[PDB]
Amino acid sequence: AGAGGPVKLSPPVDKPLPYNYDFWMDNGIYPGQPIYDGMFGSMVGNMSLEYMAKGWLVLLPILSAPFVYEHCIADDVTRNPFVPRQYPSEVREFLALFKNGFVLNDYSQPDYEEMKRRQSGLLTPIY
Amino acid sequence: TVMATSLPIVNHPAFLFVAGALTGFSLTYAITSHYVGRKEIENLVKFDPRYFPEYTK
Amino acid sequence: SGHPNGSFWSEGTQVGLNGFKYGEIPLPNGQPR
Amino acid sequence: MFLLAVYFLFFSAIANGFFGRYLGVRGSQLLGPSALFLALLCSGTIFYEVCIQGCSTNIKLFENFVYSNELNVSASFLYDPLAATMTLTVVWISCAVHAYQNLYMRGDGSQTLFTSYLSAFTGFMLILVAGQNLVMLFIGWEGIGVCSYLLIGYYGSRVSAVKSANKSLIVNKISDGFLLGSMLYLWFYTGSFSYCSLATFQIPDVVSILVLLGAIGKSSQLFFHVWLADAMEGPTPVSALIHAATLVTAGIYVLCKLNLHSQSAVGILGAATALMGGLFGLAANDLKRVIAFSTCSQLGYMMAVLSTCDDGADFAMGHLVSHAGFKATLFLSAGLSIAKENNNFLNRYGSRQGSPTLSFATTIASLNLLGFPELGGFYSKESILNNAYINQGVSIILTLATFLTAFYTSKVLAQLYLFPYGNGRQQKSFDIDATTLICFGLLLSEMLLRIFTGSSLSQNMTTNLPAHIKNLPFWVALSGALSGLATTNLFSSNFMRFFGNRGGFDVFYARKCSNVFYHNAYVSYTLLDRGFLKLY
Amino acid sequence: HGLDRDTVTERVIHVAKHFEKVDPNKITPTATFEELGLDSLDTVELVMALEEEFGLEIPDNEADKITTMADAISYVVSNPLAK
Amino acid sequence: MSLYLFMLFLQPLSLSFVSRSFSKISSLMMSFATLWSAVYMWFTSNGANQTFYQVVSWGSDWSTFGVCYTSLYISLLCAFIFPICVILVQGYRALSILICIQTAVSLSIVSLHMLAFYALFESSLLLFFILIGRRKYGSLSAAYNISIYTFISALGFLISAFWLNWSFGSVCALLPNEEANSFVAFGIFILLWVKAPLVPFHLWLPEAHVYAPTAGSVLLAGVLLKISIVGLHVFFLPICASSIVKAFPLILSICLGSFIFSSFSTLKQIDLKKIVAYSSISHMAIVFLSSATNSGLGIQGAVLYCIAHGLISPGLFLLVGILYKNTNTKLVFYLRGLSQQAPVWWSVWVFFMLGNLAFPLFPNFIAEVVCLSALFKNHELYAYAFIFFSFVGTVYSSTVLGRLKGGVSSQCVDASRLDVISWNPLVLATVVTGIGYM
Amino acid sequence: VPEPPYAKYLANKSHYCPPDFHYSREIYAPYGGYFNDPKGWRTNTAIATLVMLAGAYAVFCFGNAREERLRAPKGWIPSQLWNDNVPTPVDYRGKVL
Amino acid sequence: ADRFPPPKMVATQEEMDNADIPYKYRDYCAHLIIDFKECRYGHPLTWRINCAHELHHYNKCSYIEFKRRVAIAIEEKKRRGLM
Amino acid sequence: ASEAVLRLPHKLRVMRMYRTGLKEIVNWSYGRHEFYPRANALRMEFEANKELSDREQIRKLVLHGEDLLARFRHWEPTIRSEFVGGTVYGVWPQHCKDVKFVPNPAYIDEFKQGDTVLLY
Ligand SMILES: CCCCCCCCCCCCCCCCCC(=O)O[C@@H](COC(=O)CCCCCCCCCCCCCCC)COP(=O)(O)OCC[N+](C)(C)C
Ligand SMILES: CCCCCCCCCCCCCCCCCC(=O)O[C@@H](COC(=O)CCCCCCCCCCCCCCC)COP(=O)(O)OCC[N+](C)(C)C
Ligand SMILES: CCCCCCCCCCCCCCCCCCCC(=O)O[C@H](COC(=O)CCCCCCCCCCCCCC)COP(=O)(O)OCCN
Ligand SMILES: CCCCCCCCCCCCCCCCCCCC(=O)O[C@H](COC(=O)CCCCCCCCCCCCCC)COP(=O)(O)OCCN
Ligand SMILES: CCCCCCCCCCCCCCCCCCCC(=O)O[C@H](COC(=O)CCCCCCCCCCCCCC)COP(=O)(O)OCCN
Ligand SMILES: CCCCCCCCCCCC(=O)SCCNC(=O)CCNC(=O)[C@H](O)C(C)(C)COP(=O)(O)O
Repeated sequence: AGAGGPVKLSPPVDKPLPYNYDFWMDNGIYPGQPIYDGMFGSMVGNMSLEYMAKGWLVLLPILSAPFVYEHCIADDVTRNPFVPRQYPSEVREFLALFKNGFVLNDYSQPDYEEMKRRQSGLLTPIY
Repeated sequence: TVMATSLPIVNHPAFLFVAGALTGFSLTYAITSHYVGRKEIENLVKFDPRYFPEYTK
Repeated sequence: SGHPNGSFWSEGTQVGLNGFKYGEIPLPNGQPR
Repeated sequence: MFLLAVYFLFFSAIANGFFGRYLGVRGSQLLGPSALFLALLCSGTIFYEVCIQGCSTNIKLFENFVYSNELNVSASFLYDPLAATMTLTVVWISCAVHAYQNLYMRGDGSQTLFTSYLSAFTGFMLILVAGQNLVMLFIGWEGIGVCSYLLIGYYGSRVSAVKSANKSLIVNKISDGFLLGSMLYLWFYTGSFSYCSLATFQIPDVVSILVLLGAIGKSSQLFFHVWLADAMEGPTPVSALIHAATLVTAGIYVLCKLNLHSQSAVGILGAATALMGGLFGLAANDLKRVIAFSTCSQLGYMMAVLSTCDDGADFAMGHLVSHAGFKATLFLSAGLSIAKENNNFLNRYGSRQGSPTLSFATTIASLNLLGFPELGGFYSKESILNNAYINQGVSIILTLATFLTAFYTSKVLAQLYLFPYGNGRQQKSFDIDATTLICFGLLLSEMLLRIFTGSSLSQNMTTNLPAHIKNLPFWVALSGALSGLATTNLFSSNFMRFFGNRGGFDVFYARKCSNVFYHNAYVSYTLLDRGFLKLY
Repeated sequence: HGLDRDTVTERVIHVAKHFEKVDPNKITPTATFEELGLDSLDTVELVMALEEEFGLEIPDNEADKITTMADAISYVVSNPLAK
Repeated sequence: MSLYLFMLFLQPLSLSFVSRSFSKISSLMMSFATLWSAVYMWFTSNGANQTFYQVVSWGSDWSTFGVCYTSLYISLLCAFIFPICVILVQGYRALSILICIQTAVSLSIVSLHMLAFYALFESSLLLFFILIGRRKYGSLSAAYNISIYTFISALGFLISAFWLNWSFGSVCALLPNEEANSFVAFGIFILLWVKAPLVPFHLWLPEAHVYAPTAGSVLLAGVLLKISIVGLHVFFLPICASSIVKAFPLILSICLGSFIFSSFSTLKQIDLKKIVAYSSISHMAIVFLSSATNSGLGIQGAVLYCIAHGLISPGLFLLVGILYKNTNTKLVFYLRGLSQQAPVWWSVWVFFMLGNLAFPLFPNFIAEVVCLSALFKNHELYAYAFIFFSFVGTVYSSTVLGRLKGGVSSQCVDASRLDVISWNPLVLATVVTGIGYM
Repeated sequence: VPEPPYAKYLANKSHYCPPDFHYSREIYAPYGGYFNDPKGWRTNTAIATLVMLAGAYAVFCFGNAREERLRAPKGWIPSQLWNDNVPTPVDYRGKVL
Repeated sequence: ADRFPPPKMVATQEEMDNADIPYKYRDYCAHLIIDFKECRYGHPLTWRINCAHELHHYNKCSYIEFKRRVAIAIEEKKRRGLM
Repeated sequence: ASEAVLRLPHKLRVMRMYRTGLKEIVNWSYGRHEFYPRANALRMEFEANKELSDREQIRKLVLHGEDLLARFRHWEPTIRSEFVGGTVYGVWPQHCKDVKFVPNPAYIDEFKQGDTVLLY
């Protein structure tokens, strides 16, 4: 039965309240909770922050291993066995404008250097 | 016994071995695939006489 | 459970005021407030 | 004609939420679904006109919504091919959920207010999708945020539910702050808020980072995914809408509408989110939480595909619209299962006589999730996986994510149907009316139509890949499914515990960020203004 | 729903039978677990099995106070969530 | 203009001749008639007259009164919100005090003479000292705080006005004068620094709001905080622009610090009126900084956001006063289950709290967009700083709403017919401005 | 406790209301009571539907007046039946229809 | 690049605009994608069965273009001495 | 082990360990079928050391079992919905009687409602 279920009422305060009792959220039902669960009190699974940090320390190298190879170790010539899509000159010139384009990696092109410098563009507006 | 009444084959040793072999092959192939597939995509063209006569003999 | 008469298109089971709007009690004889 | 659907949804919201005393519980149970059915006809007309027949329309309701000096914005609706597709998907899912809530929410006090929230919730999604300028999108964005706040915290006497709503509100606030920054950047250097003049071929990185940070909020990506799991406190109809279409998809829609994203960031973030979501869904024991983590993983796939190719935006949208269907079906069937068993934990579910329609809908939605061949989800997911081969790092992580997805999907199916009965010997029952059957029929019709009509124009376009590379995702999914059926152990107890805690993102916030926040508050108030600067 | 004593007695007696050591006539509506032949670790299992039978969660401190057939029936009768 | 001034002078005049049992009715009629006179002033104000819509003088430089864009908006806002204050307040003493306060404040807005502005604005110094320090429900400490803060800031402003009158020969706004002196610029600035609550001179506002009556709080939040922007646009920016541009990094430092620390101080509040009062302080900083940019966007955005605040914060204060009448408590921890117990009050409370969080369908959204655009015109980082730390407001607003929303309560505390009549105009105005009729 | 006199004016518990669930019947909420089902609900729903369709007609007029198609559709679209500002369709090749 | 010259562009600018072909699709295959697009949107739900010849032709030309891309890659790589 | 568990007597402490262990078997299982063999295994694990009389060894076993039960606490306890920590606990709590409702509020001294400024 969704409606009308019995509930336990939280006991009324009977002792001097701590100054930071606003960290406790109590609506009158018995299981009151911290303002943010895990800030204090019982920990889910009895796992501290140190345990989670050690687990992440174990995971990150394995997760980052696929990404680091292509992004850093690999180079445009050796990343893929083919060149980017070849377009007619009118289409290619427009597509090369996009900083987030995919034709900027065409090392066959004679404008490769300028295209690469376009890809690594400005961090912030100059004006 | 995982599912005795419905699907008892899962408890069979042969099913466990086939499933584990598939897991290993699929997962390790996922990593080695990149080198492999890039090699076949290069070899398709390099040994095609029309595109590259020199490499073919 | 179900619908009150077994038909969805049956007259509502609730007669009276669902609540007191602004907390005011309806007058007995229908006298305007 | 194009305006009519938003009118129908907002009329349903106003009627049920302000005059529901006169209408009644039955009155909502008619006016809601009827209005959304009419909106579904209007959305179908829009989809045929714009997508199939290539006829975009602009409706300007009124001009000078904000007119201060040069800053000028107008309330206008542009139905472009993206907008029509999202509108159709959203209205279809929302009509289904409104049919669902007639029987599910009958045991809830405020069914009229729930229907009103659901209808305004859909209306704000359509405002976001069809806006012609950035300000209308922001209006819809904040509307869906507030509607999620009022729907997750529907059970106010539960501390967990209201805290979940507060979590959603705060995280979404940070995200739209970043979006508002990007909006101001784009107005300043392009001259307008409209998407037509919004186009920039080269954009400075700050704008891209701000756009991405804003998008990762609603489309819950890593470091911003905390709210999605807690969003389970709300009623089941809310979860279906938020996870299927309205909230999660909005970030992807924004990233596709404006192609200011950077390939390097999106691919890494998406692949990381997909892997982490699958790993988290492995540990979960609530039925509803596993499906949310699966939603996270699918969002990771969609975000990753943007980096791959020029068609990545189309592929992401196709997976978006395909995903809405079977995910909504999965939530609705899970909610019916909870009602029938009075339980939320996967251990105590089991084989029991039931409706053939619901079990079939669950099976087909889970098959679409897994990647079962010749299905709508299969095509939209292979379009991503096969085209991600060029990005070696992304492709590997997505393939492992496919394995994990298959494993927990098959585990959930075995635990719900194949496993022996696990609940107690008590009278528990939820009899389903014809309205719920019409709901699941609508979802199944969406799924079936997706196969015939497709998701993207380049869905069946060839990716010139070797056969063993192209058919690899199927083998990984099959291996994951077979391992899931056997219910084997994949990770050690330490890593299983780590995944059960969802990576400890929330515990870090608790112990460091929240404590620093309230120590800053302590310094600001107690030490300074009620301390140093207060007289004796 | 307040469940009547007679049904609760029948179901607690039904649960108590499944221990092999306990002889089917020794279990009475008023009998302590010791006379039945149950150990402390057995009483744990019986309290848990009562938890499945009536679909309730016994908070642990009350679980310690259950040592007899009688008081278990009393506790189940007291509970308004007992099914 | 002349009709508006005459009616402003007529309202305190009527109280002397009324029967003392008809005082409430006569005061309400006078307030509505002043509102209608303000509408007439708007009607007779032609936009063709770009500099000043209307100027009237009654025989001296001090008696020079005029309306501009800022003055007209603020005067219409005060005339709009006064009747709600009138109905909320009972007794001839209270009516007299509130009528005199409103007459002085409304005459200050349209004044064009710095010395007359000072004379009218500070005439309401004892009236708040008596009002906030009333017998049973008032606190003497808060009255002392507000009175002393106002006296020191206004005396500095007066000294600057004396120097301008000595050097130029005039202190009227209509006569173009420019000064580069920093002492006079600071003398004018300190009043704005105190009146618009800006850290660290914001301590008076909280104590005043909590211990003022609901009508008093409504007036204080609605228009007395806005008097700072009338002074800034009318008496500081025309003459003291060189100093605001010289000190802009310092101005930004103080404004953004006020925003951040007021937001953090709001988090430590357990009293509803204090929560609203601290939200006001955080809201004032954006207005002050947007005006200080001295750009077309900034001035318009600041006056718009002042109108939005003067429609949203009076509503929150009114709702809190109604709840305190029903419950005799303002502590959030005592108040629970208000959603179930007061659905009609809860709906309006949530609506106004959404307005205070600047959600799109509210005027605060449009106003904030314009102000942030002005800040972005100055620099990107300026807007980014304000946009991020807006999340702190969400935390405390959400915590308050969650604490009030649910729980166990044995009291039906919902508003009566009088209360709903009290907020209906504010809700209608909020909606109308939110859809773009700013 | 003897029910107060005004309890007669208050309405009963609806059929959908669970028998165990107790709510205060005096509280007024615009969205309705705890389980509603008022008498005369059918007529209210009919009136609501009439208002919905009338507003739909007004919105349809407004949208048709403000619906601007600046590019010709590729094929025939349903809007041609009701709006006359649709440009004549041109197909992918370029031929006018 | 020079060794493997671009093919002739059958589709012209006015035809691509008339078919509303995005610039990304204008890759020496545009005529075939015009055919596939017109047939796909001609058959909204049977295009998978009906529209198979056009898709086949597009995929064939795309395969040839992909082979050209790989040939260009090999030529450039051998020119740089990497192989 | 918590303070409340420590303050318990030996008999009740071992009983608590058995109860918590059984509940954690339920939580870590995938179905009821896994439960029975694991429950029998826990049964045998406790029965193996029941006849020990050396206090120091018994203290070692109790402490080690308490550490093991602390580490294997499940992130997600399987709790019935209607009980504390359950989904349906407090969804629509039954509202109690004796509610303080003020009838016709606006018509109690309608003209003179408001705040007054009292002075000396
Ligand atoms: C965009 C153009 C069209 C605009 C239409 C907007 C859609 C409807 C707008 C109606 C007015 C919006 C503001 C309504 C008042 C805000 C309060 C509210 O919405 O709900 C109230 C009460 O609701 C009402 O009485 C009135 C609601 C009527 C319809 C509301 C639709 C949803 C609001 C839309 C969100 C506003 C958008 C603002 C940001 C863009 C409180 O609800 P809860 O806190 O959840 O508690 C209820 C009790 N229970 C615990 C059981 C859940
Ligand atoms: C207790 C409350 C119970 C009663 C509830 C009342 C329900 C209210 C219904 C919601 C109304 C939604 C209408 C929103 C449109 C705003 C209406 C409007 O602004 O009128 C416009 C005319 O425009 C319209 O009529 C719009 C047509 C409305 C119907 C269109 C379809 C309805 C779907 C709703 C989608 C609206 C999203 C707009 C988001 C901003 C005025 O035209 P102008 O002369 O140009 O005015 C100048 C512009 N400005 C206001 C900014 C100064
Ligand atoms: C896939 C993309 C990446 C996903 C997220 C990866 C996050 C990786 C960050 C963790 C890995 C490096 C951790 C730093 C090394 C610390 C190792 C020992 C931990 C330790 O001794 O102290 C801890 C400090 O917390 C800490 O260690 C907090 C440092 C965390 C840096 C902030 C990065 C955001 C982390 C968010 C998720 C990570 C959750 C787990 C960290 C516990 O402190 P204590 O409570 O015992 O102190 C006592 C209270 N007086
Ligand atoms: C060439 C000259 C060199 C410099 C020489 C400087 C010498 C000192 C100059 C200080 C002048 C400032 C005057 C304000 C004094 C503070 C208020 C007095 C404190 C006080 O106890 O007042 C009580 C309440 O006041 C309150 O509650 C008010 C709280 C504090 C008011 C805040 C001060 C105003 C803002 C300060 C700066 C503003 C901008 C400055 C440009 C009432 O006391 P009582 O009536 O019961 O009498 C009983 C006697 N114990
Ligand atoms: C420490 C941070 C500063 C706090 C202020 C924060 C922001 C306030 C800015 C308000 C904007 C307009 C105000 C004009 C200038 C006020 C203060 C500006 C900063 C300042 O003190 O500059 C000084 C010059 O101003 C002066 O010489 C006069 C300073 C103000 C006098 C203080 C009291 C005056 C009261 C007069 C009452 C009215 C009198 C009217 C006749 C010295 O800077 P510098 O140029 O010498 O550079 C030497 C550095 N190496
Ligand atoms: C999910 C993973 C689950 C984790 C499981 C880990 C649990 C660890 C289990 C192993 C720890 C132990 O053996 S803890 C065993 C501690 N050993 C003793 O206490 C010896 C003295 N025994 C007695 O006094 C009684 O026989 C008594 C047994 C109290 C009963 O009383 P009854 O005679 O009246 O039945």
